[PDB]
Amino acid sequence: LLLGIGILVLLIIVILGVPLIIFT
Repeated sequence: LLLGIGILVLLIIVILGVPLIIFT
């Protein structure tokens, strides 16, 4: 189902947050 594929996109956003700590 395409909706199932969409869930994976949210995980991509989470990896972006990790480098945020370095800026912090």
